[PDB]
Amino acid sequence: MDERDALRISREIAGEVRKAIASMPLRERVKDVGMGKDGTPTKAADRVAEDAALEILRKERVTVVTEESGVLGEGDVFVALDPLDGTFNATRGIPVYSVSLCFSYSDKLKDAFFGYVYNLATGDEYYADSSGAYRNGERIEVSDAEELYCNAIIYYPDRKFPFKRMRIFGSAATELCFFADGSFDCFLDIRPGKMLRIYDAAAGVFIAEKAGGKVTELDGESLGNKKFDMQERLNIVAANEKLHPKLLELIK
Amino acid sequence: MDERDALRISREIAGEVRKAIASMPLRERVKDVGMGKDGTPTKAADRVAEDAALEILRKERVTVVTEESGVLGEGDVFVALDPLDGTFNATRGIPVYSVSLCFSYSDKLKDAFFGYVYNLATGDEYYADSSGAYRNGERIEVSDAEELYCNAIIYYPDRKFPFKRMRIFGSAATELCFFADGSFDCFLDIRPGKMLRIYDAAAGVFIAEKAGGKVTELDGESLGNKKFDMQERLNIVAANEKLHPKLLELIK
Ligand SMILES: O=P(O)(OC[C@H](O)CO)OC[C@@H](O)CO
Ligand SMILES: O=P(O)(OC[C@H](O)CO)OC[C@@H](O)CO
Ligand SMILES: O=P(O)(OC[C@H](O)CO)OC[C@@H](O)CO
Ligand SMILES: O=P(O)(OC[C@H](O)CO)OC[C@@H](O)CO
Ligand SMILES: [Mg+2]
Ligand SMILES: [Mg+2]
Ligand SMILES: [Mg+2]
Ligand SMILES: [Mg+2]
Ligand SMILES: [Mg+2]
Ligand SMILES: [Mg+2]
Repeated sequence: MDERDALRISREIAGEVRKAIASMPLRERVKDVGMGKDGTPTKAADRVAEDAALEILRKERVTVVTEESGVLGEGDVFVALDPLDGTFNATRGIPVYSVSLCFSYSDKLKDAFFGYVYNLATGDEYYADSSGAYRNGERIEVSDAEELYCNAIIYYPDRKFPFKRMRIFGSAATELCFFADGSFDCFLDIRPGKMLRIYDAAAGVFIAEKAGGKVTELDGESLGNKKFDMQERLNIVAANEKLHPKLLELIK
Repeated sequence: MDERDALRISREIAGEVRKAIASMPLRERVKDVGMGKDGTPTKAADRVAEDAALEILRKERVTVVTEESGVLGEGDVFVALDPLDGTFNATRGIPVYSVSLCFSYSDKLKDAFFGYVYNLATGDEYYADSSGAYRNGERIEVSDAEELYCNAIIYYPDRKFPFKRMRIFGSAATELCFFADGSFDCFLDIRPGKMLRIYDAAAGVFIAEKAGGKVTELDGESLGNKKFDMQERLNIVAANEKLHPKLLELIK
């Protein structure tokens, strides 16, 4: 498979998922319908999203690792799929939620070759391949902020910080893209419990890196060895080259 | 002037402001074009919104209290106007920003008779009059959550809190309505510097009160005496009757 295919497949999937979610009233969306292989509940919105996505994906030589249904398939290409990220927002009609896809030649993020995050409420399309990072077809790049006094997306603040702004939107996949296009200066998930899962962050990280960002684990450790499995968890410190180590110092 | 008038005026304003912002490219929206009477910079997006609003508003026998142009007019009905709340989200194409109007028979919040908050990105219309609180025409009400382990919007968290989720969206006017329709369980702005301004919160508070919420200042004291002037500042603690005092203890 190549990044050209990944784009088509992803775009095809975005269409069906967007269509499914939009046609579903909020009353329905918010209903708990099952237990997810990930160990959290599967809302109805999660379900109709995943089933739409899977039906397109199965047809490929991939191993899908997805939030509600767990690990599916045998293919040598691994696909980290959050069928619906920001599920909570979508149940309340809050317009920040996305489908997220990260394609990789192995079960490790270091071998990622395509990232896709598509805002299902606005139609904003983020992706990245070897040619760079895009938002609705246009090249993007992170910001050049040098001072800690910046615009931060941070899960979760637990003390007094020096940021200009803090925001928490509820879709890590989308929020990493907000950082990738430079809307925010950094993205931090520093929650002690290590909460982010591979399908939440993979596409977002890849897109953010191609956009020029430095994206690491909690102590600067590279993320290259993170696995496309259900047990994997992540902290993330993401910011441009200059700003990044200043942040690593700050949360120490 | 009556609550039916304010509805019409508000809708007329919403339309013209929605139009002005939509036709403005992000590159233009984000330019600083002046200093607001509020003491924070007026973005181009703020300016085009306010000019659109004032155009309609100053045809009325009102005193307008607005973010960029300050106190205008001389009528006996006071109008707290945030021509554009969530201005930062608007300059990044992040879909959580609104126009906010509160109409009052005196210069005090206790004499409010109409509240209006229109999400300029989604077209979701929140308002409230004597007949209750509405979202796109449908009645709304707050959540019956009883435990501190709930869904919170909190500016800004600075310690370990017991909430289920925390979110910060960047539009206090809109987020007050998220609480009012029960999307979230509580809204807290407990920033020690007292950052919120009259036009940021007035409409939101009214709508939330008309929807069953208890909405107070930091210590539980009534907000009824808060003034429609530029000098006024607020902390907010909003939750349903049960949850509310539990929150009051928590933040001491
Ligand atoms: O069921 P909800 O939508 O909460 C969603 C999360 O449990 C989903 O993982 O409603 C609010 C409370 O969390 C429920 O008691
Ligand atoms: O536990 P959270 O505070 O909130 C969870 C809800 O957003 C579930 O949809 O953070 C986790 C998010 O799911 C990460 O994208
Ligand atoms: O859009 P900004 O200019 O972004 C901050 C940095 O890029 C400036 O150095 O900040 C917004 C205004 O300060 C709000 O009043
Ligand atoms: O973190 P902030 O300083 O706080 C904003 C509050 O006044 C709520 O509307 O964000 C500032 C931006 O100017 C916003 O558009
Ligand atoms: Mg998800
Ligand atoms: Mg997720
Ligand atoms: Mg989920
Ligand atoms: Mg404003
Ligand atoms: Mg404001
Ligand atoms: Mg402003």
